[PDB]
Amino acid sequence: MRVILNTGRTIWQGQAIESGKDLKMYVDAAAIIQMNPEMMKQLGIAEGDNVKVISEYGDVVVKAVEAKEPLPEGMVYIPMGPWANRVIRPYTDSTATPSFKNIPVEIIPTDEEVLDMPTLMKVYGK
Amino acid sequence: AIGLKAYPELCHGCGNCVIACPVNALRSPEVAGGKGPTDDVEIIMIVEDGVVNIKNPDLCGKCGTCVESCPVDAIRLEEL
Amino acid sequence: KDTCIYCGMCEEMCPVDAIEIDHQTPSSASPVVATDIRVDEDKCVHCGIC
Amino acid sequence: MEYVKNVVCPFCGTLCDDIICKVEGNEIVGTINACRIGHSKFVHAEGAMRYKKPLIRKNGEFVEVSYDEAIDKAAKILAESKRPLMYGWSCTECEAQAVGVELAEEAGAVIDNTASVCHGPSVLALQDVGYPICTFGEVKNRADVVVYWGCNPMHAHPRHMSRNVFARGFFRERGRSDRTLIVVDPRKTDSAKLADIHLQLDFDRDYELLDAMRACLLGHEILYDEVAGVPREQIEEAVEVLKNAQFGILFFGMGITHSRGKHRNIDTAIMMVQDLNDYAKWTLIPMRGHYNVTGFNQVCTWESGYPYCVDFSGGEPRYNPGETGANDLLQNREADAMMVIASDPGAHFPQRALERMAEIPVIAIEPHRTPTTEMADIIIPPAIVGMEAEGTAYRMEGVPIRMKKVVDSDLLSDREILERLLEKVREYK
Amino acid sequence: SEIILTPKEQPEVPLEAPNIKPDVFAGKSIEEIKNIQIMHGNEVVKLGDFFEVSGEPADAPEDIKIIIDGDVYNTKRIGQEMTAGEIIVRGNVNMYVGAGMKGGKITVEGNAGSWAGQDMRGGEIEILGDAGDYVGSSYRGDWRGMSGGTITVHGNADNEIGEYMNGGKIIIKGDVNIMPGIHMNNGLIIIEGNVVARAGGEMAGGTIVVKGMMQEFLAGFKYLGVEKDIEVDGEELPGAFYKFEGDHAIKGAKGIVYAAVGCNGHIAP
Amino acid sequence: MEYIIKNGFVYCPLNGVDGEKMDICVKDGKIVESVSDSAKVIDASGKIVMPGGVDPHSHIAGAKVNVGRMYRPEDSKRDAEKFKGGRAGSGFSVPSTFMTGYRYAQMGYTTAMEAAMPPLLARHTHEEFHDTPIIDHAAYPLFGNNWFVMEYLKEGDVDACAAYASWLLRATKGYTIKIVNPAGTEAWGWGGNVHGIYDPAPYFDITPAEIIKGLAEVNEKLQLPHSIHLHCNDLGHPGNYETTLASFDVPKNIKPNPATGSRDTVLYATHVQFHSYGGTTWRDFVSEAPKIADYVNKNDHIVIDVGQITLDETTTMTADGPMEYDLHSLNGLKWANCDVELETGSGVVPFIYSARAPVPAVQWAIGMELFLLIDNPEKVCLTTDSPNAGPFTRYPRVIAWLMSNKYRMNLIEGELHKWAQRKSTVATIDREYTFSEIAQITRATSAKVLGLSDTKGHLGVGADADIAVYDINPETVDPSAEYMAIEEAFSRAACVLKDGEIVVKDGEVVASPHGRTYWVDTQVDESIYSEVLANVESKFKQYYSVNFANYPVQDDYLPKSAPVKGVML
Amino acid sequence: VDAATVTKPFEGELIIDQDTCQACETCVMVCPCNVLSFPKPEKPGEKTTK
Ligand SMILES: Nc1nc2c(c(=O)[nH]1)N[C@H]1C(S)=C(S)[C@@H](COP(=O)(O)OP(=O)(O)OC[C@H]3O[C@@H](n4cnc5c(=O)[nH]c(N)nc54)[C@H](O)[C@@H]3O)O[C@H]1N2
Ligand SMILES: Nc1nc2c(c(=O)[nH]1)N[C@H]1C(S)=C(S)[C@@H](COP(=O)(O)OP(=O)(O)OC[C@H]3O[C@@H](n4cnc5c(=O)[nH]c(N)nc54)[C@H](O)[C@@H]3O)O[C@H]1N2
Ligand code: SF4
Ligand code: SF4
Ligand code: SF4
Ligand code: SF4
Ligand code: SF4
Ligand code: SF4
Ligand SMILES: [K+]
Ligand SMILES: [Mg+2]
Ligand SMILES: [Mg+2]
Ligand SMILES: [Mg+2]
Ligand SMILES: [S]
Ligand SMILES: [W+6]
Ligand SMILES: [Zn+2]
Ligand SMILES: [Zn+2]
Repeated sequence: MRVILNTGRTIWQGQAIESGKDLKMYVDAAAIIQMNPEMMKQLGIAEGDNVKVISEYGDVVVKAVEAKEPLPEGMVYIPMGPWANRVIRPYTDSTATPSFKNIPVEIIPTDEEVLDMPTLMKVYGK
Repeated sequence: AIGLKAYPELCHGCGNCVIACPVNALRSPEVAGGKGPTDDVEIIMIVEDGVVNIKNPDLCGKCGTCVESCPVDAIRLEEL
Repeated sequence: KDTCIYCGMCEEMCPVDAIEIDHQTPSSASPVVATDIRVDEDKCVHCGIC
Repeated sequence: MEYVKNVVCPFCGTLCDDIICKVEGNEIVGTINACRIGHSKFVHAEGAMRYKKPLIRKNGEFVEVSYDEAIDKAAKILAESKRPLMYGWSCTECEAQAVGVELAEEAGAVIDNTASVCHGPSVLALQDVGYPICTFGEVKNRADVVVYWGCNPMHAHPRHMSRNVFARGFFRERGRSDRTLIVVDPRKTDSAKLADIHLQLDFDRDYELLDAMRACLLGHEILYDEVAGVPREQIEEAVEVLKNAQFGILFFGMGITHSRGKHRNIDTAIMMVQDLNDYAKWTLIPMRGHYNVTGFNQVCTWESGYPYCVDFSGGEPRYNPGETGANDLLQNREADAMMVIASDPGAHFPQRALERMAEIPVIAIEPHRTPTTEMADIIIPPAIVGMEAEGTAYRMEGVPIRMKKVVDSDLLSDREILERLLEKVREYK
Repeated sequence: SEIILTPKEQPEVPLEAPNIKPDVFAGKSIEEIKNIQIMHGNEVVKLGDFFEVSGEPADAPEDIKIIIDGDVYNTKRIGQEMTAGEIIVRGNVNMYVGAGMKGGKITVEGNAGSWAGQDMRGGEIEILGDAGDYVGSSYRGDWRGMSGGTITVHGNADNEIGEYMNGGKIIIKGDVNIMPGIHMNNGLIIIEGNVVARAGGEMAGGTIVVKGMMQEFLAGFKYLGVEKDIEVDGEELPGAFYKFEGDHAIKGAKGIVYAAVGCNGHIAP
Repeated sequence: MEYIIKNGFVYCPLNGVDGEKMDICVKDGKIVESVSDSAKVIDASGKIVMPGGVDPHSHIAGAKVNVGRMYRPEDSKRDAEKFKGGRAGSGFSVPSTFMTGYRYAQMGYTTAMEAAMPPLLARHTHEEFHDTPIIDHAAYPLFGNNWFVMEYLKEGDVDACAAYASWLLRATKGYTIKIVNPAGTEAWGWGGNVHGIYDPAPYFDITPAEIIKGLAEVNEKLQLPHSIHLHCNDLGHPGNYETTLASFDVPKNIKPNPATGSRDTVLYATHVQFHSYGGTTWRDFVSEAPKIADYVNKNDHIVIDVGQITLDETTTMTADGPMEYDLHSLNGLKWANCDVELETGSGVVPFIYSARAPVPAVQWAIGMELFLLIDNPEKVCLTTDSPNAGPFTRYPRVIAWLMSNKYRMNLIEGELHKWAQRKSTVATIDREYTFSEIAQITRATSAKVLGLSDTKGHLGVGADADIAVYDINPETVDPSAEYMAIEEAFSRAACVLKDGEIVVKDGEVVASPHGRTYWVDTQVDESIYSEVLANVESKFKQYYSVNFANYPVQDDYLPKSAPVKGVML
Repeated sequence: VDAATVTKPFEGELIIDQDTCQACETCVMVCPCNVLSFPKPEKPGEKTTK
């Protein structure tokens, strides 16, 4: 399903980054995708099911979660972090600032696993 | 037996409730002005360790102002 | 606007919706059912119904 | 258990200076007044890595070294680079930031802070059209219309509303009840839940919406009967609310700096605020993110004349956001070395930038384990500002508040590390 | 007189070479040209470190024709502030090609980075490929932008082309992204392809013509009607155009936007 | 160390020296009787020796200055510099801090004062000072729109206001009581202003006149070295000369009582050019500078500085919030603003003073009238309200204008709009300043009025070794016909000593020591002081956005503190 | 037009301590008769009864 990806802060992601990016707390709070209940029905997923997110700029796997902050129709929300930054638009339009918000992506269910923090960074072949 | 009741696991520690409370405001000019108390004062609740923490519930008049100032239902008036 | 009692009949009957009234719920601090009335003379066609 | 009162919180740009720290045995074990985020930074969470000592990677596994050796390796990298990038700065104090500028001159580096992924667009906007602001106390004591445009303070500046909206002020003694609260956001945020008016506009259409508001303000009819998903009549009503304010404040954040148009969204927000002053007193404040992102832009500006994306490659300072920004040098593959201090670009830059950080030497002045330290070749743990070290920080509207040293640490401070690093870079030339 | 610069392998750390212009080459032998200063990161280097040099010299800039016989995708500021002569680049260029030039002609047979013709005062720039952002723009903070000259992009360009324009002419034969003519005060912009959004945003004056489709426009423009077969600054465009005046978010604004009737019916109120 | 400056023509007006061949002897930072003959000799033969220049009014450190720096990258691009041994910098009209210090020294200035410091933002001013080389300095806290000041004076409580000032001066490490548009900037907190000195701001119900007179009493009860520093109401308005004359009279019956120094005047009025306008609108606008000059001549309670228009593209930055908005509304250029809680306001707008334009042409003439029609140079200081009327790097051009009526006539008969002749008298004035009178208005008058003439503004024994040598031979050079030689020789000093150390040689900076921060230490009755400090902290808890404990400037920000004593118990 | 007539059950007095009131608006919301309200200042810098 083609949706609009919005990204940004949550109080839980804020608590997680100041505790430690290495903790499971961070994966549970930033490796997620908030969706409206009705969008989860049309796609056949429930809370806890994992989602494959593909864009023109990359791909990532995140855990689906009902949004306590309701979204407009067609929009999803992934909190700021390395998982969200797999798929958002990098180009800055000659301002230095990447397009972190409102990016067309494809979302589909997946039995694949969510990568933890050290493992996700391996995709960049350091 | 309606009284104040916190849900610290939902709370952002944002302080809206502490400031809005007329009892807290009457007792602390700092609170009245949107600040956390620095002077030692006895008020209904504060944010402690990052979450709302009821300290002197006997002073609560169950008016519901704090409840209406919280968007995440982390503080409520109900049966205890 | 002093004589006006804000009954709202002109506003309903204007055939071109040229009259607007700023309605409100009264309060002890503002004990009136409206704060203003205006005629948009760009819309008014001077039929005299009001 | 010593109680330390009047502590300045080192997280967000609200820069609360009323924190009370619970100190049990040279350790911070709890707080008062701090929000859930602020409390998290003051207190160590069990299991989380706090780097005790410097590190250097050899075979994908790090090896502990001394400060001198790690600083020597780092100074070697910077001194032989031809386009080195020194990025971050926003979560450390201003003296460390000032050494950084002198180091950037010495190394011929590009020095840039987190503004270039945050309110840099606001910086570009204000350079073109201006910057009409006030300090928090003015909002508290005068404001009767408060607007959060494209920000979610409940989640990103948690005590901001309690300190500025629910707070009772001299001419606003009824607190929340004396203020009209407006939130503009495509989502029903927890901030929008508290608002009197929620403009739930279409995403990426703020610029269009503000064009209609500005044109309506100057007496012009709105061409379209719906703009940004907002009906024409509702736009005119919103503009009337702003015109009737006795004192209006426009807070704004990433919803319009990151979204389509970027700096031009802020541009047009600023010009509306300016022109509102013919009808009502109006100002704006950008919701600066980190507790001292504003401080780096202050320091850099007054030392070099420019606020961020500053290139010293030619000796003279030169400035071109879109070229000399951190993401520009990485995505165009210009930079051959990256020094990261008090920031986590590994977590918070896009993949195209991360692709370049994997190809170049990366130095990280970082106390914790992050995605950046995973991409790093040297790690240098510092003392944490506002907990273990002091120095100036700047609140989001420019108020300088001195961070405080609550506990002692065997670790070096940012300022110390950079001062030694600077000395070694001079040498290697 | 033709002087050939043949690029060696371009470095990952870009070059800045504003001294590549007839004004500097004039009066100099082939060997002196090789010793010309360019920047390589935080290092000053010689032009001959990255270019072979040949041809015949000349005393006057009008008479020099610089040919860059290769791709210099990572060379910035070619032809900056040149006043006479000609530069032909048989390949791509990086940023600031022709920035601030007062005369002469520059031809880029490939693509150009952002700020092509920034602060142009006069002369011609012709880009046969695509361009980036800020074709013919101003510099940050300065409300006085391009004041003369002509720029032509045969391919596509991106954002904010013509930013703060105050004279001259920009022609994009392809498409542009958003905000062409932002803060435009004067001059003429022709886009023969499409615009995504925000044409004329906050313009105070000048003229913008879109021959393709504007996907979105702006509520601050007043609709003036239709004109057929119009001619702006010596440029004639047949067919009918919708005519708009704005941007009336700006005080006293006199800008004009023309949009071909064929592809913009949805834009009319 | 030891130094001796030989055979230079000395100009020191505080010690009656008018171009006398004379050697100056320096040791360990002071000017001394003599020295051993192993002293390093500086041949000033055929050259002019003056004291180090003392700028009483410049905008060089703090929040409003840095906004102008930040939001004008194009000003930086116009003028970016980097010389070996120095820090990088940029900014034509709003230079960066290192550049600021370098450029003051090059033209022979060793001391300059930051003119408008918001108290809550004091840490910012001092931090920029630390990155400002060579010059000694001080900052003026703003009082004329302060809520405590207005509340206390309206209560009739001058004593409590004096104790508040004592605390604020110490807490911000400030030096003078600066007054900018009294009451009007508070009125700008609601988008308004005041008009005249009898028009109060909302709620506070106290007139500008009461603020001026109340604050002039405070100043002398605290025995401060400087007087009140007044920027009058109605700046830049046709017909404001009447407001300005009434403002000057308000405190003239108060007697000056400085505890340190030789100040004998109770009112310092800054950039008076902007306050000398006749007419009623811009169309009947005329110069009233002769009436202002006449008042200055006939009265002995006032010192002024001019605020000369340099006729450049520059940046305006003042604590006069509403005036700056009005300026933006006139020229349309980018406008910055900052209302500071309980304390003050500010605003920043670029401005172009073209010589071809009528009003800037008259404004240029008004400043020239003030310089030349005020007989006694002991009452005037050379300024440009830097950068409001022009950057301080233009002071050598102002000097050249004053020493040469040929330079002036060149401008008047060429570029200058004809309104300079039609609406002013500048063209009928052929007076030319002398090297002594130039020395008076660039060093001596300011040093004395600031209370620093014991150590600054003079070359006599006992002063600090702040010395400038200019490559001008007064026996050879004609200042009237060779005005360009004057301007250039005053722009690039042959040699400059800062506390006995050479810091400039032939216009070039060769050393960058940090300068001193002068501030005012005063003592007040413990009982009053305690009562005020209890009320202040109580108000911080209620209305400030910061906790009282965090407000005062910590000593870390004054590495080189230089306290100056006022009243003592 | 003085067409409505009302009589009340109780007689009494209302007394408000403005300095104790912290303007939480509870009583305003509670009052079933719309007696109590928060006046808005007419002019900037003007203060009202709390
Ligand atoms: N918890 C937490 N708090 C933090 C941080 C953190 O990492 N975590 N970091 C700090 C930093 S660095 C910063 S910069 C601040 C940022 O604080 P905010 O500025 O609040 O940043 P975001 O939450 O990313 O985005 C705010 C809102 O923009 C909205 N938005 C998205 N697209 C659009 C649009 O097109 N129009 C409009 N009007 N709105 C849109 C989103 O729905 C979102 O709710 O937070 C700071 N505080
Ligand atoms: N998808 C998406 N991506 C985004 C955003 C978004 O909205 N969406 N927002 C962007 C924005 S606005 C920003 S600013 C960035 C976030 O910017 P970052 O700077 O990456 O945010 P943090 O993760 O808080 O990084 C601060 C780091 O400094 C460390 N630190 C804390 N105190 C100190 C100290 O005293 N000294 C030193 N040396 N280090 C210290 C912390 O442990 C932490 O790892 O994210 C950006 N990326
Ligand atoms: S309770 Fe609701 S309101 Fe009081 S703090 Fe926790 S969140 Fe903020
Ligand atoms: S209920 Fe009314 S009183 Fe009890 S706490 Fe919440 S607010 Fe203070
Ligand atoms: S005017 Fe219209 S509203 Fe007022 S009274 Fe007559 S009719 Fe009713
Ligand atoms: S005259 Fe006819 S039209 Fe004009 S207002 Fe009255 S009613 Fe409406
Ligand atoms: S708001 Fe920002 S600053 Fe104040 S506590 Fe919460 S986190 Fe720390
Ligand atoms: S408002 Fe009504 S209720 Fe709330 S405090 Fe004042 S009086 Fe008590
Ligand atoms: K922690
Ligand atoms: Mg510009
Ligand atoms: Mg600058
Ligand atoms: Mg103020
Ligand atoms: S940030
Ligand atoms: W940020
Ligand atoms: Zn002034
Ligand atoms: Zn001034």
